[PDB]
Amino acid sequence: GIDHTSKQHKRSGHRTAPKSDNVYLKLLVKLYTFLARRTDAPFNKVVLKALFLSKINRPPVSVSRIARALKQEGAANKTVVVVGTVTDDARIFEFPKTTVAALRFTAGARAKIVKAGGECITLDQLAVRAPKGQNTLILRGPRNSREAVRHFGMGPHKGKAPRILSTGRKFERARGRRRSKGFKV
Amino acid sequence: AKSKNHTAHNQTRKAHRNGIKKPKTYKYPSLKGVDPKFRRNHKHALHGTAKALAAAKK
Amino acid sequence: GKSHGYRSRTRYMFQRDFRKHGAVHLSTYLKVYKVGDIVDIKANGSIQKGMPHKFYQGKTGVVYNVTKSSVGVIINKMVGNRYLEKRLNLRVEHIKHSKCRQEFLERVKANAAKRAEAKAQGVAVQLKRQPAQPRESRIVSTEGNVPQTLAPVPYETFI
Amino acid sequence: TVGPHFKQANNFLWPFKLSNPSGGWGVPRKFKHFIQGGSFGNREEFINKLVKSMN
Amino acid sequence: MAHFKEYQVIGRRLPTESVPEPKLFRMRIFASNEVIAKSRYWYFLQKLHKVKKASGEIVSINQINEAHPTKVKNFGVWVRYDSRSGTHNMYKEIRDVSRVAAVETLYQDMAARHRARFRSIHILKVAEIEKTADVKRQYVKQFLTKDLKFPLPHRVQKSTKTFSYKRPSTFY
Amino acid sequence: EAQHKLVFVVRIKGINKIPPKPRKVLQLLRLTRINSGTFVKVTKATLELLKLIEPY
RNA sequence: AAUUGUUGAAAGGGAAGGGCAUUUGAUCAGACA
RNA sequence: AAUACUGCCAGCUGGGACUGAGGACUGCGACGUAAGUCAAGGAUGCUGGCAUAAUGGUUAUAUGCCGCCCGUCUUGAAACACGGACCAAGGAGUCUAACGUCUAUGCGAGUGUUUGGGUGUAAAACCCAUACGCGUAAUGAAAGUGAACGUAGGUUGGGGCC
RNA sequence: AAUAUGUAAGAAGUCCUUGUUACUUAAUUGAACGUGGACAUUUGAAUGAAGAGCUUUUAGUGGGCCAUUUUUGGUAAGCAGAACUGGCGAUGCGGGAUGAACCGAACGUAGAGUUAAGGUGCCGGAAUACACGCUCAUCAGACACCACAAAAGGUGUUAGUU
RNA sequence: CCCUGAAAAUGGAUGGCGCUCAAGCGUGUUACCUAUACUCUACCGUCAGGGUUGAUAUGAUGCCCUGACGAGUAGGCAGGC
RNA sequence: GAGAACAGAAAUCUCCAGUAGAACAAAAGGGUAAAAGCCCCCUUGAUUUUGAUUUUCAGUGUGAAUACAAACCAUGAAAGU
RNA sequence: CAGUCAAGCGUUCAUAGCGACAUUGCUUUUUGAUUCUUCGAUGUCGGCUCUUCCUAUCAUACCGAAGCAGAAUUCGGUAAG
RNA sequence: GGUUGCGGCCAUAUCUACCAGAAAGCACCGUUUCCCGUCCGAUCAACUGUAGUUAAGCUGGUAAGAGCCUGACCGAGUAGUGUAGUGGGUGACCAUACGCGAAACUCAGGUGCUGCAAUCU
Ligand SMILES: [Mg+2]
Ligand SMILES: [Mg+2]
Ligand SMILES: [Mg+2]
Ligand SMILES: [Mg+2]
Ligand SMILES: [Mg+2]
Ligand SMILES: [Mg+2]
Ligand SMILES: [Mg+2]
Ligand SMILES: [Mg+2]
Ligand SMILES: [Mg+2]
Ligand SMILES: [Mg+2]
Ligand SMILES: [Mg+2]
Ligand SMILES: [Mg+2]
Ligand SMILES: [Mg+2]
Ligand SMILES: [Mg+2]
Ligand SMILES: [Mg+2]
Ligand SMILES: [Mg+2]
Ligand SMILES: [Mg+2]
Ligand SMILES: [Mg+2]
Ligand SMILES: [Mg+2]
Ligand SMILES: [Mg+2]
Ligand SMILES: [Mg+2]
Ligand SMILES: [Mg+2]
Ligand SMILES: [Mg+2]
Ligand SMILES: [Mg+2]
Ligand SMILES: [Mg+2]
Ligand SMILES: [Mg+2]
Ligand SMILES: [Mg+2]
Ligand SMILES: [Mg+2]
Ligand SMILES: [Mg+2]
Ligand SMILES: [Mg+2]
Ligand SMILES: [Mg+2]
Ligand SMILES: [Mg+2]
Ligand SMILES: [Mg+2]
Ligand SMILES: [Mg+2]
Ligand SMILES: [Mg+2]
Ligand SMILES: [Mg+2]
Ligand SMILES: [Mg+2]
Ligand SMILES: [Mg+2]
Ligand SMILES: [Mg+2]
Ligand SMILES: [Mg+2]
Ligand SMILES: [Mg+2]
Ligand SMILES: [Mg+2]
Ligand SMILES: [Mg+2]
Ligand SMILES: [Mg+2]
Ligand SMILES: [Mg+2]
Ligand SMILES: [Mg+2]
Ligand SMILES: [Mg+2]
Ligand SMILES: [Mg+2]
Ligand SMILES: [Mg+2]
Ligand SMILES: [Mg+2]
Ligand SMILES: [Mg+2]
Ligand SMILES: [Mg+2]
Ligand SMILES: [Mg+2]
Ligand SMILES: [Mg+2]
Ligand SMILES: [Mg+2]
Ligand SMILES: [Mg+2]
Ligand SMILES: [Mg+2]
Ligand SMILES: [Mg+2]
Ligand SMILES: [Mg+2]
Ligand SMILES: [Mg+2]
Ligand SMILES: [Mg+2]
Ligand SMILES: [Mg+2]
Ligand SMILES: [Mg+2]
Ligand SMILES: [Mg+2]
Ligand SMILES: [Mg+2]
Ligand SMILES: [Mg+2]
Ligand SMILES: [Mg+2]
Ligand SMILES: [Mg+2]
Ligand SMILES: [Mg+2]
Ligand SMILES: [Mg+2]
Ligand SMILES: [Mg+2]
Ligand SMILES: [Mg+2]
Ligand SMILES: [Mg+2]
Ligand SMILES: [Mg+2]
Ligand SMILES: [Mg+2]
Ligand SMILES: [Mg+2]
Ligand SMILES: [Mg+2]
Ligand SMILES: [Mg+2]
Ligand SMILES: [Mg+2]
Ligand SMILES: [Mg+2]
Ligand SMILES: [Mg+2]
Ligand SMILES: [Mg+2]
Ligand SMILES: [Mg+2]
Ligand SMILES: [Mg+2]
Ligand SMILES: [Mg+2]
Ligand SMILES: [Mg+2]
Ligand SMILES: [Mg+2]
Ligand SMILES: [Mg+2]
Ligand SMILES: [Mg+2]
Ligand SMILES: [Mg+2]
Ligand SMILES: [Mg+2]
Ligand SMILES: [Mg+2]
Ligand SMILES: [Mg+2]
Ligand SMILES: [Mg+2]
Ligand SMILES: [Mg+2]
Ligand SMILES: [Mg+2]
Ligand SMILES: [Mg+2]
Ligand SMILES: [Mg+2]
Ligand SMILES: [Mg+2]
Ligand SMILES: [Mg+2]
Ligand SMILES: [Mg+2]
Ligand SMILES: [Mg+2]
Ligand SMILES: [Mg+2]
Ligand SMILES: [Mg+2]
Ligand SMILES: [Mg+2]
Ligand SMILES: [Mg+2]
Ligand SMILES: [Mg+2]
Ligand SMILES: [Mg+2]
Ligand SMILES: [Mg+2]
Ligand SMILES: [Mg+2]
Ligand SMILES: [Mg+2]
Ligand SMILES: [Mg+2]
Ligand SMILES: [Mg+2]
Ligand SMILES: [Mg+2]
Ligand SMILES: [Mg+2]
Ligand SMILES: [Mg+2]
Ligand SMILES: [Mg+2]
Ligand SMILES: [Mg+2]
Ligand SMILES: [Mg+2]
Ligand SMILES: [Mg+2]
Ligand SMILES: [Mg+2]
Ligand SMILES: [Mg+2]
Ligand SMILES: [Mg+2]
Ligand SMILES: [Mg+2]
Ligand SMILES: [Mg+2]
Ligand SMILES: [Mg+2]
Ligand SMILES: [Mg+2]
Ligand SMILES: [Mg+2]
Ligand SMILES: [Mg+2]
Ligand SMILES: [Mg+2]
Ligand SMILES: [Mg+2]
Ligand SMILES: [Mg+2]
Ligand SMILES: [Mg+2]
Ligand SMILES: [Mg+2]
Ligand SMILES: [Mg+2]
Ligand SMILES: [Mg+2]
Ligand SMILES: [Mg+2]
Ligand SMILES: [Mg+2]
Ligand SMILES: [Mg+2]
Ligand SMILES: [Mg+2]
Ligand SMILES: [Mg+2]
Ligand SMILES: [Mg+2]
Ligand SMILES: [Mg+2]
Ligand SMILES: [Mg+2]
Ligand SMILES: [Mg+2]
Ligand SMILES: [Mg+2]
Ligand SMILES: [Mg+2]
Ligand SMILES: [Mg+2]
Ligand SMILES: [Mg+2]
Ligand SMILES: [Mg+2]
Ligand SMILES: [Mg+2]
Ligand SMILES: [Mg+2]
Ligand SMILES: [Mg+2]
Ligand SMILES: [Mg+2]
Ligand SMILES: [Mg+2]
Ligand SMILES: [Mg+2]
Ligand SMILES: [Mg+2]
Ligand SMILES: [Mg+2]
Ligand SMILES: [Mg+2]
Ligand SMILES: [Mg+2]
Repeated sequence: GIDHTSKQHKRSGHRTAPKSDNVYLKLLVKLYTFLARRTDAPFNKVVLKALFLSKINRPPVSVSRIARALKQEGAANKTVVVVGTVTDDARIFEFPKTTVAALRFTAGARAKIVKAGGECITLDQLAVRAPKGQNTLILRGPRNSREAVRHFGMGPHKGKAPRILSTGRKFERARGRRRSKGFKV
Repeated sequence: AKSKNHTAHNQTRKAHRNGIKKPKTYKYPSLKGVDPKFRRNHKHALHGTAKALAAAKK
Repeated sequence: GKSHGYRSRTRYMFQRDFRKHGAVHLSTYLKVYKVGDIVDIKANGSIQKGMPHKFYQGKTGVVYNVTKSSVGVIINKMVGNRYLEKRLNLRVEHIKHSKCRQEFLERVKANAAKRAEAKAQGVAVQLKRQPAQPRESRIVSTEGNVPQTLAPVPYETFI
Repeated sequence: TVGPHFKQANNFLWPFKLSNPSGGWGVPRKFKHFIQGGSFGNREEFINKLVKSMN
Repeated sequence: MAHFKEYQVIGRRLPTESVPEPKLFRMRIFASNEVIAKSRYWYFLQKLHKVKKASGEIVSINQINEAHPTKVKNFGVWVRYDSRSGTHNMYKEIRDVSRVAAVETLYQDMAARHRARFRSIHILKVAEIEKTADVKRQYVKQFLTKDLKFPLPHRVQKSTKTFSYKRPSTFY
Repeated sequence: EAQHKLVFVVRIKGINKIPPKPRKVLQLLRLTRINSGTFVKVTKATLELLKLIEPY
């Protein structure tokens, strides 16, 4: 037998196909698994994976986050790709041109994207336009804006938000939280 | 009802599963507990050389 | 019950070396430390203030803060199955410059030389350290040196 | 020859996989030194005959 | 410990800047192969000099073939060994035909009569006894008397099948 | 002669009941199973390794 | 079903039953073409 | 001179055993002046026997070797520890309220039709106004105050893209 | 001392130029953070790398026992308590007749071969093999862990010493 | 090496029979026996690395090449009945 | 140790030697000689505000401690403390 | 319960019979120490009965020794018929 | 080279007995009006640098000196120790295998090095 140096029969631990069961999603995967095996172009491997990602690892790219990304230097004509839904944002008053490839655009978002004299491309029209993904700008949403990550890593001096079901005084704001009731965190 | 008292049998075995992580190194470490007077000035002196480099792309 | 205080067990650990007690000699307060110096911790029996804990004795670490009488050293402390970072507020009598790094520097300044002096010559350099290689071929001569036959010797007592 | 590239030339070779020696071991008990009539440690020039029986 | 060969071995205190050409000492080891022989050489040198293998080097290891291997000799042998109660020197006399064939039976005799294994003997000296009557020990002197002869009675024959139809002789 | 510059090592002892340190060197020499066997370049910084695992 | 009578075959020198394998007895599939 | 011993040959050669995976071609070679040939990326050629209980499967028995009673609790059970004579049939992590991580789906700065009304082929499906709930503000015991110096900053790694 | 143990072996490196400040100097002095510039994989030891990093949530467990070495109390204990490692537990296989922990070796289903520990009179596969000695017991002796023997004696015999 | 020192309770244990120039003790030399280990092959399953939507027939969680690994209580998960 | 009326083994005075063989509340172990010991002088920093840090650690708490920051003070010629 | 050395006891004389100081053992009908087995249970003193075994033999058989004249005793061997 | 003020390392500088020290420097040394402190102008303070001295301080040399320092195949590859065995032994303990390796001991050699600044036949 063998002094094993590594845990045998290990599973790789990366998704290998979306866990979702959407026919259309799985078609997109066939588009891109093909594209990615036969194109030697980065952007096809990144997109392929990201299509496998769960809702939590697909935070919404907002429309204003997109707006901003174009203001990067020399970026204003690239076509932005959001593997996941894209949300509207009344907080920008203006919004530029460009062309947004995305899994979904909300009602509000394509409105503003089109209203600005723009285009909303589903992920497979982007394939045709940019087989090597030429001239793309991939955005990710923010993954740790999630509520849950607040409560992760809780413990003393981590300043990390109780799992608590009402709040207010009377709700975990005395002993062990203040110098004058026992101690502090 | 006396019972074993203490031991350390089988605790380097366990230590070396997930195996004593190396300490993790960060360029730009924390200033935690560095001289409060040093920091006051340094904050002002960082604010200065900042300014001097926006004035440098004018 | 058992005893377990801050200085316990440190009997000889904190003692003074032989015929070396009394005040400490002034170079100890002359040496200058700035952030990033490597230091060797060794408590001084005679300076009770700002004394390292017995644990960090013989442990090296790096100064992260410099202050009127003291350096701030961080030291990596493997507790459990990990290492934590501890910052230690030592006094100058208890710290010292680690020569651990000298050999590096005396070899990097030297690794500059050999590099320039050879590049400006016509390449070929090789300046990586190599372990001790086995010995080569040799002829050990016999002239003025005939071999001297030895034997084992019987069993004596002498007492 | 242990030439300039012996590290990558050597590690390229997947660790060898010998049989138990054909003749047998010639010792009676193996886990003593070679000098002490067992099988382990450096036996030098003789590591061969051993190997050419395990191959 | 095995079937023995004699080896001269030669080593010398690894040279230094201020002592190149150190001095060279030889032993004659009685061993089975050359790897044991050098082991013994260092075993014994560190019993006389400030050396170890770590700091010296073998200069030459050479087998020594018996000079007249069809000349029966009378060998005196000098030994030091450890018993279960202390250590002691000895002297025996072995009649055989090469220094090495004698060292073989020595280690056997030492083992059978004095339960001493290889690890506890030291071969102080082996020497060809020139003139007879310097042969001290009796179990040897028996074989040096003139026109010596002797029968081999009650001779016993190695039967090659399980059953026999005769009934043996021991005649001779 | 020149001291030998290259060594060949074959693992003799089986897999189990082996102490932590040499049990490590056996790995770094890729000798993780009985009767397999690798070459090793002879230098002090491995000669010590070689030492550390003679019983096996 | 436990348990029972009959009948039939078979084994049984201080339990019975099981594993690997084969002899022998009984019984059976497939496969030729 | 020989021999022994130790070592090497990409020197010849006999007997014996187990395997025969693969299924067009494709590779690296080898022999030939050449045509072709080959043992070169896994067995083919020739000859015979039965076409059946011959081979094979099941089963009873016998023979070689091996085989302690299972369940449990225990450092340790075949235990001189407990339950268990045998059979059948019942026989043990549920449902609910309120929650954590995770995942799927919908919609998204909002989201939730189902208290209710409308309506129906009537406990279904279909539809819906007003609120409400959670979210979109925080922080202080409270009175209270309340998120752009700046391309929503600077630095250092960052996939991807240019 | 041995064994054990802290740090270091570069790009987060090195060298020149000279910017910021409210700290700090007698002092543009220094400290700290910087802009501009010079040198690439022999870029600074060896061996390995079926990659490395990272997060969230949850089971069982929280009676332990043995072996070598170190080691405390006890005359001791198959006793009670520590240290390091290896084990048993949770693990079958081969050896130790027998046996949780010893030796060997760790298990997918098979075939051929070679072995380990241990063995080869017969039981029992395998030399009533070879070679030198020793031993004769009117309670011989016979293989680690292991299933116990001591001081003291012998003109049994053996080989040695002065 | 052997003997004496050497006394317990059912009858009994170098495992048994038995063995005495041993089948005993020390030591040496070879040959030989056989584990679920080692080497080679086959098959199963696991993990991994690659190849392959081009229609006009049948599976794209599919097909094809390749390598390595396989002990297991409490316990996790998976895929199935 | 060698010296001085009563004065004795021990009262007080002097000189020499003296690495600490003393003392520092307390157990013990460290530590300390122009001191950390003894005699003196001036004192309240045994103070105010709130963080970091070490040991114990879960890297909670409590206890104790270190080094800064910001006050107001003590001492001293001063560096300082 | 049994030894070894033998200073001594024994008129004399170490060992007929004993034996200090020391030291080596054995036994498991003492008593301790331990808590491995049994707490969904091994009926728990003594006697009665009756069997068998051990020997560290009290008697009986045959012996060696004696500080055995005889008689009595004593130490010892083979001995549990 | 000397000396002095300030030093660094802190006995190769220390301890004991002698001896030598030119020049300048240090010293001892003279006084008590004044600041200042003492039971005591001894120490501490002031004034003189005049009135005296190399006695001592101080510097250096001596010694089969003590101490301290350095070294060596001096002891010693010893003691201890990491690793190995189904090694030996009733045990107590002990050989051997691959490595690491003391302390004492004994002999030799040594007896302050040196920085800043002023000064000196
Ligand atoms: Mg995902
Ligand atoms: Mg994200
Ligand atoms: Mg929020
Ligand atoms: Mg959460
Ligand atoms: Mg709250
Ligand atoms: Mg705190
Ligand atoms: Mg209890
Ligand atoms: Mg207990
Ligand atoms: Mg416990
Ligand atoms: Mg205590
Ligand atoms: Mg202590
Ligand atoms: Mg002192
Ligand atoms: Mg204090
Ligand atoms: Mg064979
Ligand atoms: Mg052969
Ligand atoms: Mg063999
Ligand atoms: Mg054996
Ligand atoms: Mg072979
Ligand atoms: Mg040897
Ligand atoms: Mg030696
Ligand atoms: Mg010896
Ligand atoms: Mg024969
Ligand atoms: Mg290697
Ligand atoms: Mg190496
Ligand atoms: Mg070696
Ligand atoms: Mg019967
Ligand atoms: Mg047909
Ligand atoms: Mg030959
Ligand atoms: Mg050949
Ligand atoms: Mg075929
Ligand atoms: Mg085929
Ligand atoms: Mg040709
Ligand atoms: Mg061909
Ligand atoms: Mg048929
Ligand atoms: Mg048939
Ligand atoms: Mg048929
Ligand atoms: Mg047939
Ligand atoms: Mg037929
Ligand atoms: Mg039947
Ligand atoms: Mg059957
Ligand atoms: Mg059986
Ligand atoms: Mg059962
Ligand atoms: Mg129990
Ligand atoms: Mg048990
Ligand atoms: Mg059971
Ligand atoms: Mg029982
Ligand atoms: Mg129970
Ligand atoms: Mg029952
Ligand atoms: Mg049922
Ligand atoms: Mg139930
Ligand atoms: Mg879940
Ligand atoms: Mg969704
Ligand atoms: Mg809203
Ligand atoms: Mg409804
Ligand atoms: Mg109704
Ligand atoms: Mg309607
Ligand atoms: Mg309404
Ligand atoms: Mg609402
Ligand atoms: Mg909220
Ligand atoms: Mg707020
Ligand atoms: Mg407040
Ligand atoms: Mg107000
Ligand atoms: Mg502002
Ligand atoms: Mg403002
Ligand atoms: Mg910066
Ligand atoms: Mg040592
Ligand atoms: Mg290390
Ligand atoms: Mg400026
Ligand atoms: Mg630059
Ligand atoms: Mg490296
Ligand atoms: Mg590598
Ligand atoms: Mg990899
Ligand atoms: Mg858990
Ligand atoms: Mg838990
Ligand atoms: Mg508990
Ligand atoms: Mg728990
Ligand atoms: Mg429990
Ligand atoms: Mg011990
Ligand atoms: Mg115990
Ligand atoms: Mg073990
Ligand atoms: Mg384990
Ligand atoms: Mg258990
Ligand atoms: Mg286990
Ligand atoms: Mg096991
Ligand atoms: Mg077995
Ligand atoms: Mg075995
Ligand atoms: Mg073994
Ligand atoms: Mg039998
Ligand atoms: Mg047989
Ligand atoms: Mg008997
Ligand atoms: Mg007897
Ligand atoms: Mg008996
Ligand atoms: Mg017998
Ligand atoms: Mg033994
Ligand atoms: Mg046994
Ligand atoms: Mg005795
Ligand atoms: Mg004896
Ligand atoms: Mg004798
Ligand atoms: Mg003798
Ligand atoms: Mg014998
Ligand atoms: Mg019985
Ligand atoms: Mg016996
Ligand atoms: Mg036998
Ligand atoms: Mg026998
Ligand atoms: Mg024998
Ligand atoms: Mg042979
Ligand atoms: Mg043979
Ligand atoms: Mg096996
Ligand atoms: Mg198999
Ligand atoms: Mg695929
Ligand atoms: Mg499994
Ligand atoms: Mg299944
Ligand atoms: Mg089903
Ligand atoms: Mg008086
Ligand atoms: Mg008190
Ligand atoms: Mg004290
Ligand atoms: Mg002072
Ligand atoms: Mg007083
Ligand atoms: Mg207070
Ligand atoms: Mg804490
Ligand atoms: Mg915590
Ligand atoms: Mg903690
Ligand atoms: Mg912790
Ligand atoms: Mg608490
Ligand atoms: Mg404290
Ligand atoms: Mg006695
Ligand atoms: Mg006596
Ligand atoms: Mg007498
Ligand atoms: Mg007498
Ligand atoms: Mg008398
Ligand atoms: Mg006597
Ligand atoms: Mg006993
Ligand atoms: Mg007993
Ligand atoms: Mg009794
Ligand atoms: Mg119990
Ligand atoms: Mg009991
Ligand atoms: Mg019971
Ligand atoms: Mg009962
Ligand atoms: Mg009972
Ligand atoms: Mg009963
Ligand atoms: Mg009862
Ligand atoms: Mg008499
Ligand atoms: Mg009478
Ligand atoms: Mg009478
Ligand atoms: Mg008698
Ligand atoms: Mg009777
Ligand atoms: Mg009887
Ligand atoms: Mg003068
Ligand atoms: Mg004065
Ligand atoms: Mg003078
Ligand atoms: Mg003079
Ligand atoms: Mg002076
Ligand atoms: Mg001297
Ligand atoms: Mg020794
Ligand atoms: Mg050792
Ligand atoms: Mg072992
Ligand atoms: Mg042993
Ligand atoms: Mg003893
Ligand atoms: Mg050694
Ligand atoms: Mg000496």
